[PDB]
Amino acid sequence: FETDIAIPSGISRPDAAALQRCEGRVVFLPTIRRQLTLADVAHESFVSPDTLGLLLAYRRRFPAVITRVLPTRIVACPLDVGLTHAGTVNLRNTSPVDLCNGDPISLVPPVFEDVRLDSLDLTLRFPVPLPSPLAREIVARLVARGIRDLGLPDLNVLYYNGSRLSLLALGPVNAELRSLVLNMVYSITEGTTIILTLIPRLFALSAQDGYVNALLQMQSVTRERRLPLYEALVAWLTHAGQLGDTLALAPVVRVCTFDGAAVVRSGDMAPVIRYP
Amino acid sequence: MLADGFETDIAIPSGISRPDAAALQRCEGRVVFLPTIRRQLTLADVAHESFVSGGVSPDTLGLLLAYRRRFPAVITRVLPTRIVACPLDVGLTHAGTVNLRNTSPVDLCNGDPISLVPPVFEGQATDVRLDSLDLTLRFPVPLPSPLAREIVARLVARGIRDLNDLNVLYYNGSRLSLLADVQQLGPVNAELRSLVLNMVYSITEGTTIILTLIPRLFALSAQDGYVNALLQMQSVTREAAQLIHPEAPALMQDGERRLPLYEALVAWLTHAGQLGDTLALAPVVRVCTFDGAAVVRSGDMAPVIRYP
Amino acid sequence: HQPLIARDGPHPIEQPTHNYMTKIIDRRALNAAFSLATEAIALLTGEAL
Amino acid sequence: GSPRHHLTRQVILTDLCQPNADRAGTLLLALRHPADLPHLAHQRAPPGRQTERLGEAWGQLMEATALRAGLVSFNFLVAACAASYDARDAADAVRAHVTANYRGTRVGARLDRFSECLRAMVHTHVFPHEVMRFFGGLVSWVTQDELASVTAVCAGPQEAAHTGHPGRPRSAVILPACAFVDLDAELGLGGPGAAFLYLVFTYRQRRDQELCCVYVIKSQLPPRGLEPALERLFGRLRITNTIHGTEDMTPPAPNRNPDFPLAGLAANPQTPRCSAGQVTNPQFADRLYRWQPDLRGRPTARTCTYAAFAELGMMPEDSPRCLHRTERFGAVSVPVVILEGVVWRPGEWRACA
Repeated sequence: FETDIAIPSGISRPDAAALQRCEGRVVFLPTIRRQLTLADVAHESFVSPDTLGLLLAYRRRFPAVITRVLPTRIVACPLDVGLTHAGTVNLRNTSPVDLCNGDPISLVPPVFEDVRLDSLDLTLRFPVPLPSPLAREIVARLVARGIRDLGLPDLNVLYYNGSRLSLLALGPVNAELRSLVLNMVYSITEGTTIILTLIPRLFALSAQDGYVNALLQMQSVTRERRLPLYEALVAWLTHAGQLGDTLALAPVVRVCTFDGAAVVRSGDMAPVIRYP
Repeated sequence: MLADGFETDIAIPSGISRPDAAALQRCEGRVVFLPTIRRQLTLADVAHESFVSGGVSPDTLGLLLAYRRRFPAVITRVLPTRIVACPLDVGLTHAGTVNLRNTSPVDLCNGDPISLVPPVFEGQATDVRLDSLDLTLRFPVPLPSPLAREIVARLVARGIRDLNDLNVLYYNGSRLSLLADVQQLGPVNAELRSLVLNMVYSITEGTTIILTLIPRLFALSAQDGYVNALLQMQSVTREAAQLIHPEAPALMQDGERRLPLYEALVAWLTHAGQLGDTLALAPVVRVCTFDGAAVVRSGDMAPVIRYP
Repeated sequence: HQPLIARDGPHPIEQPTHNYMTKIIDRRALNAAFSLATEAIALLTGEAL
Repeated sequence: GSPRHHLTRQVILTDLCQPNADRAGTLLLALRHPADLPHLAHQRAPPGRQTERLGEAWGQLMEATALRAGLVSFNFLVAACAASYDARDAADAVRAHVTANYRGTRVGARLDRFSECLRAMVHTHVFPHEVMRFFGGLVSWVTQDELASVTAVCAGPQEAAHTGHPGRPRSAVILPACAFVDLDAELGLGGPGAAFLYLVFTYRQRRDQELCCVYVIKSQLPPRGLEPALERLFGRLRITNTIHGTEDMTPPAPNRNPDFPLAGLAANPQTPRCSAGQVTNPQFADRLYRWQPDLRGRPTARTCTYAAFAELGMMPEDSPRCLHRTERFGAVSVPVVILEGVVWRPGEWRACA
């Protein structure tokens, strides 16, 4: 199964060249449908949202990888319903990270570094296909930076596949990531006081002597004005249960290379399956 | 086929009256808990008769804890001799699309992950009872996930009260309440342990730095209309900021090589962000409506493609 | 039968259906009286004793 | 009907895995590129452990195989961790053909070294379930000097991929009987049903007394409900990690934290307070209650892990069939568990903290 994203007419000469470059790249459609306009794809459809607004939007929307690009329409196949039928769809790196074989690949909003069509008056933001064990790192490093603004030089250093990443390379990304930082800190400061009101002793115990013997009781199976405490339990379980989905970054993509190199470098294409 | 789909055959017995036989055909898109992935089962296994513990038929909270020990399956066609289902943990169909049905009073939208909840609401406890076989079929309620984390939180926090209102919800401005009943003391303690373990494990040496930001949140709540709409009217950190002035320990052991906040956030995501899966079951299922409507009304079917 | 319109793209909803309708007969009855006196039955019958 | 599956090819150095000695149908576990190992140890380690141990233990392995994200076969991984299983009579049989069939000089010096690497992994706290990644089971290979071309099934049924030799085209999943632990027989589940296969590591955190075990567990339980079954088996390791895994972390002696007074402070209206603008001013923040929490040397969750599991695949039969035969690997007879009809599905790891 393949969808068709029709380009509206009025295409200038560099604008057909810019859409020619995005061959193996990830596109979010709203609903699976044959006829689909390009304006629902573009960044105008997302209104500008921040990094938290993209992470919410990348779970309600349905990702699709572009196939061949016709001069009239963009032919893309979705990653949910159209990939179990076909065999393998190529996927291009936009990442500084080399893909290895057998990785599970999630997607990240473009935090690091924008194909704009001038005649059509729209921009295009595309996600970054980096592997999922880094996706729980790169988000977690940058949220840990923004807490310090309310560092350490090793915090910006990432070694993957023997290659050095520099998260520093700072200004606008700090203000871009602000609503994450205000929700990550709050869900911990609310978390570690409601525990500390239910069981108030947990810091007063001696660390390796009393606190361990009170930890082994929590682990065993055989042992069985007013503070608005119990209305703050429900208040916290729905907010911390909300950030558990959004910052999961569950993998869509698994790369299985066949007749090719074991390491897919930056800019190259990688073969992709999502089904046994 | 073996990978893409898996069809079970829940067999229907011999002696069934037609007031009972015409009730099963109205049970087309439902959710059925198989105990195994056998291909031949009977209605005495599906029904609430097999659900009982040793002598004790459990309440709505213990009804959760024997869901996630089982296998959710969706009926795809009711034949006269058997009911054909598809367990969601194996695979959907060749096409990967199985139609469900709303039992909720709540509309669905596109891309919402579905978690299933017991028949908890009032005006909702609809059990298809077969009189000739003495069988009740307690069908669960497919809800959107941001409802399913509320209701589990409303039920788990209610049992913590009785170990020493809440039952009124609001979703899209529509008032709805859930039933109140006395809870069995057994499954409540199985929920409290899954809280406190995943709660205490999310506390790390680096969290004493995050705790010093509580006067920074409260002083920011007087300027940003986002933080004022964040904290709550009945929160704890607002009352923790007005009474307690925390400050950090100065130094960390081996504080050159390790990152204190980075270990605090990863430990928070793997234990407290994981917590919604440790109380209830997993949202396997999400809605992908193709061409019909972006909003699925109550009592209507909805196409479904799997979610991680 | 329930009639069908076909739709394009992926196939969201249907399998073809039947409907077996049953309706209960309501029974009634109609009466009309009719009389003949003894002065006329002696004409319709025939001879006397 | 012919089912659908997915093949992978990869040009792989034959230091740690041997597709000639290990025949067609064994597990394969891929690594990270080993330049990442001595830096993740420098960063993720708890305070007071030797970060300069992982970089030295791996350095003694590359200098032992000369007498690059590679691959470790399962039979090599079991014999490296062979000093920690219960059935030691068969665990010293898996090692017996690892040293005797693998191509090279002094293979028995690698096993005592690679296990010293795995003990440096637990100690320097880069856990190998964050490093060992699943790679498919063997279907064929092409040999060459110092490397080989490995073909495997990253996703699909094992019995569908053609071997290449038309004398015997198929491959069954071959496992040594030391790692294969049921949960049907030991718990009493004798009923029919499809069974899930799981890869499970286990650790043990002490000072220079650390272990490793790799298991393949067949069960009828979901991945959401394995943690009560792993705790029942491995609860001995859970207790030994919470009290002995926290060592050379310096504790506060005696305690400095008092009890948490917010339940007592908020009840009394005489307690001094502050407004939204009054807070974060030193003239008004010193009038509040001072609270200095001390979390140092606490047995945190990542320092109390005992196991880690992942999805590996399933058997969609009603009654899944295992076997227990003794195949000949060259000249050594080995207890072998043969799995029949495995449909591969990888999944993400999950710590049991």
